[PDB]
Amino acid sequence: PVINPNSMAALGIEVVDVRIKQINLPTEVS
Amino acid sequence: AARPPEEVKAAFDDAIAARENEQQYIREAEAYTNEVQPRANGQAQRILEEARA
Repeated sequence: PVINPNSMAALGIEVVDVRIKQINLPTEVS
Repeated sequence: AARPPEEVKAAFDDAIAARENEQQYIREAEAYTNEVQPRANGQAQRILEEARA
């Protein structure tokens, strides 16, 4: 049941979902 | 973040644009081929008909 110090579990935070909204290019490449 | 300086960032963007332009040149070459060949076919038919006449 060890909790790594660099984990968010070491803090009181739990991440439930991570999503990417949009992926764009620099104006020159576009 | 380990981004390079802005001055060389311009060159990086130019390199990517160069890749895209490299693709575009070949696309335009194929366009030229597909345009030119039918005109040759038409001229061939025209001269054949002129010979018949």
